[PDB]
Amino acid sequence: GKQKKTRKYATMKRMDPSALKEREVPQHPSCLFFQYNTQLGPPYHILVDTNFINFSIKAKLDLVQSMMDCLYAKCIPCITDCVMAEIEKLGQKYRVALRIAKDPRFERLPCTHKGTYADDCLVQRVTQHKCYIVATVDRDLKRRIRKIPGVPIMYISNHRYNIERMPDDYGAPRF
Amino acid sequence: GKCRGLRTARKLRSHRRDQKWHDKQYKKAHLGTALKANPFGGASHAKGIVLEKVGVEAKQPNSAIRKCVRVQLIKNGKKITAFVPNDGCLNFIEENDEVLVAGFGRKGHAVGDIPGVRFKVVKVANVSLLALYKGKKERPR
Amino acid sequence: VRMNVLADALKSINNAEKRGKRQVLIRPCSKVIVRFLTVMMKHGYIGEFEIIDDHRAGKIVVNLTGRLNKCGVISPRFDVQLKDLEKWQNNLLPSRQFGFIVLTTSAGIMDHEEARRKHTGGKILGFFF
Amino acid sequence: PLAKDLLHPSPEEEKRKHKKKRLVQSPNSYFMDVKCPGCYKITTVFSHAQTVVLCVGCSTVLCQPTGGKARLTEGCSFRRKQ
Amino acid sequence: GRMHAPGKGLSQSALPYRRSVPTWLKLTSDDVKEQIYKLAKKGLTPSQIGVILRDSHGVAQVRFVTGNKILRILKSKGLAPDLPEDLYHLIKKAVAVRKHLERNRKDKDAKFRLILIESRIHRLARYYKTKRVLPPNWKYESSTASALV
RNA sequence: AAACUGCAGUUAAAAAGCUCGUAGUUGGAUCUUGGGAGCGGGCGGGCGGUCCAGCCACCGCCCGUCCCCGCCCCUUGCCUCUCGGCGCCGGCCCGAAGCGUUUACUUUGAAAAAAUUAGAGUGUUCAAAGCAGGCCCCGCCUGGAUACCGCAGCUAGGAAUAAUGGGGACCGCGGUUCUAGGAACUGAGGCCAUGAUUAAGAGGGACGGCCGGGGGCAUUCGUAUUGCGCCGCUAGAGGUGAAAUUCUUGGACCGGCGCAAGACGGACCAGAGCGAAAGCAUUUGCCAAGAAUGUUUUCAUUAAUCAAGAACGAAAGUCGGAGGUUCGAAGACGAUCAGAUACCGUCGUAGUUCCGACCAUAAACGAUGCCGACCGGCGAUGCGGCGGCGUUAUUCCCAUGACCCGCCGGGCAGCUUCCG
Ligand SMILES: [Mg+2]
Ligand SMILES: [Mg+2]
Ligand SMILES: [Mg+2]
Ligand SMILES: [Mg+2]
Ligand SMILES: [Mg+2]
Ligand SMILES: [Mg+2]
Ligand SMILES: [Mg+2]
Ligand SMILES: [Mg+2]
Ligand SMILES: [Mg+2]
Ligand SMILES: [Mg+2]
Ligand SMILES: [Mg+2]
Ligand SMILES: [Mg+2]
Ligand SMILES: [Mg+2]
Ligand SMILES: [Mg+2]
Ligand SMILES: [Mg+2]
Ligand SMILES: [Mg+2]
Ligand SMILES: [Mg+2]
Ligand SMILES: [Zn+2]
Ligand SMILES: [Zn+2]
Repeated sequence: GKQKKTRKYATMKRMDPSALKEREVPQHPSCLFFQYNTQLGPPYHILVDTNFINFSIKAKLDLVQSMMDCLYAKCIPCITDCVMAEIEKLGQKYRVALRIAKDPRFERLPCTHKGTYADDCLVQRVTQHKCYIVATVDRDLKRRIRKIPGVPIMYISNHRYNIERMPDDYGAPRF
Repeated sequence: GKCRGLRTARKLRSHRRDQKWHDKQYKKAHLGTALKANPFGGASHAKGIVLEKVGVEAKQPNSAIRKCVRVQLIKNGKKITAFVPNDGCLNFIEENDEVLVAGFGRKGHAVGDIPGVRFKVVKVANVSLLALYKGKKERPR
Repeated sequence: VRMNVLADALKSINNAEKRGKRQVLIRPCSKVIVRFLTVMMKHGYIGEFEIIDDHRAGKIVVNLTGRLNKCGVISPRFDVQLKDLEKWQNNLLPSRQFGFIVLTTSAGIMDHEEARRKHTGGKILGFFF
Repeated sequence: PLAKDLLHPSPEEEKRKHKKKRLVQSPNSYFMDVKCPGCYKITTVFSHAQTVVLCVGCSTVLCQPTGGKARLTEGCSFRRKQ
Repeated sequence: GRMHAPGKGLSQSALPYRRSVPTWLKLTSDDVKEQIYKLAKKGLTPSQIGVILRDSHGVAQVRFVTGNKILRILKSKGLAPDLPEDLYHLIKKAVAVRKHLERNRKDKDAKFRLILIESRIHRLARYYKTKRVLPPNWKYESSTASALV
């Protein structure tokens, strides 16, 4: 369809000594013990990407239940305004994903950005706070997150959820 | 499409049998066609006679050429080329000696290793080469 | 030839749903079809409908609300025990907050949640969400 | 497309559609009273007759079957019934 | 569509919604029955009898007037056909084609049509045996078919 | 099994020439959810009576009950089995004491070795293990456990779903009483018939008028080509890039007239029509078949897809007969320029034609299984039907048409498109 054609078109276009010395050097976060995140706690806040929701529907996986199976802990999925906007732009064909996203257990958090691009918004939140887990199946987004220290990545492998850089994985699939 | 009837178990069972035989891994495993495919004839190691040392006879001081030897397998009489692990283990090995040979190079070939050689020498006179090199054992005659 | 009148009724409602129709005509009618449509209407998925009485198997005109995502039939009608009910929910229903599985049990035709309350199993008819 | 009410078709819409495709089926044929010429006896004749209809009084040919409708002889008069 | 022919058509009869006898019909149930008995003795099939009553006597449906079907009325009086009407006509057609085919060996088309007719005979005969209209030994034979009808 | 469901089949590996058709698989809608008649009691509304105005007094009518609650009654039948008959000629009739659906499914209950596994208790100094209750100068602390256990066979609760089941608007005979020919009782025979509803925008059959290069047999016409006979005239004709083999003064070629043989069916001829496909074109006659349309005719599920099996299958080719104009693989002759410019000419074997037997293959194409349902507009086109302001012909027979406009079906094809 031309929805497919417009999508591939969009993705193609996507790619003196007296003066005081001043410089912005952000401080290393105190939460991290080298590469280990100590303040990441058993209540996990997980930032869900838009394509993560759709592939969970294809794999017949409930969102909250499958995350609990992976971690054996209480998990709080989080939805940004950027991600919610992209689901709405998909249309009536993706109405099932839209209903799932508006779930009272989910955490609805605001964002005041310029633009709707949700990969940029999710990277910015990761840089600021270091308390989230990122759940996505997008490959280039996962490459960007891997450059940021102390942030685990949740993804779908076979018909189960999997986690990437988390020491307290416990009930996670083996290879 | 395939039949999706309630009383179709026999039809479904025949389809799955045919699909199994099209798997080349399934046919090879059940017919035993490739049990003796490897150069060792199904074994993990082999015994051979040291013929002569190609690397030493040539005068190139490469140290990658120098540790190549020719041996003849006792089981089937084939002639192969193997690596000696280190220069100076050649001194422990003489011609017409009996050695144990294992495979080498499934993972790959390192920098400074000659491609196309897929064997290495592990023991001589049933003594490991590292033990002889470290001075923990002596070669019986 | 036509072998499942319930399958044809659900497909035509599904296709009229996609195309933005306000009314759909389904024929032939059946009491299984009427009972299935009643279950969907109690949960707010279709709305009121009319049964036209010709002297040969009937017709139904259904009003549409635009709230239906997917309605379908399960063929053949598998026997479902109470222990198997949870497995069928996960395979057919995307969410645990909406959508229903329609069963024909010895106590009648009901949704799968009502069947669990009455402690009865039966045969699966279809689903809608 | 045009918006039509499936539950309430207009009279012009139903008389135009095929007889099997209406909401409730109805034939397009009818019965008529024909008055014979020469003797004025009345005979009931089907509109789409497939046989030659003779007047009972005098055995005069009243109609001859065709593909769609029976053609009536010259000089007879007819009325629709019911 | 057709069981053998590729074409699919929609030409058929459409019965009215109303099942009541019209007021202008002056014949009684008993009067219609004696007409059926008279025409059957003349050698007319039940399909042809219903056609005659519709065209001339204004009887749109015998079933609505008398409460019984034409074949059921004839069976009760004792005028039952030896063979079912649809089966009887199919056997008659096969005899005519076979008689034509014995004088024309080169008519490949007639040979092909004969196979199709015999297939419908086998399907129809199998159904009638299950309903016990025919004995469970009745068989259709080319030489026997001429004596059958 | 490391990284209830395999992924695909126009152009990328692939759906096989066509139809019929067996086993297997799958099958439209509805019913089997009884009928009656009178008396009561509650409930509401009004009237009256008796007592001497009545919560502190008893009686009696009437109307109604969204509609409750009692009380009684019909539910037909059948002869497969069994038990019977004081009944008639082995057969038949009768009462029954006989029979008057079954199963799948689902939810229970019994009966079903331990060990292992899950799980409860317990400081082996911890742990891997092991074990299978303790207290008192009856009684307390607790419960040293418990759960699972495919299918099939037993058991009993259940409304759905799906299998299964589901008389003559006739004839001759007798017997008993009561009456002046009548009536009322009653008794056995013979034929035919024995069935849930409807009538599917499921299927079959019949009927009506049409329609088509659909098929088979016979018949017939048309030029052309070839051969032959005769007549006129006189040197060439043929063929090629150029020529040459070949034919010609005993007349070639060309012109005229006539005769014979074998093939072929131009123009009209359309992206029109017909057939399962391969395929199908002169007139007329005959034989059988068919699509669609029309139908207030008939049957009543008779259906779909299909390994096995069967019929057909361009061209070429094989076997046996009959013919042989044209064309023509092969072969023999004559030549062989241009040139990446590249296969000619004369004669012409088998064949090409017909009648029988084989052979079963094609880019045998939409490089694209079948059946059913659903899912946009706009005009033309072929056939059938319906309605119509007007033009145009007319009906001994033969025939009732030609054009224009609106509508309805099934076809052959197009122009445009939303979502997918
Ligand atoms: Mg994105
Ligand atoms: Mg028809
Ligand atoms: Mg059914
Ligand atoms: Mg039970
Ligand atoms: Mg019908
Ligand atoms: Mg014709
Ligand atoms: Mg024709
Ligand atoms: Mg001459
Ligand atoms: Mg001449
Ligand atoms: Mg011609
Ligand atoms: Mg041929
Ligand atoms: Mg030939
Ligand atoms: Mg020959
Ligand atoms: Mg072709
Ligand atoms: Mg093909
Ligand atoms: Mg046509
Ligand atoms: Mg027309
Ligand atoms: Zn944002
Ligand atoms: Zn008359």
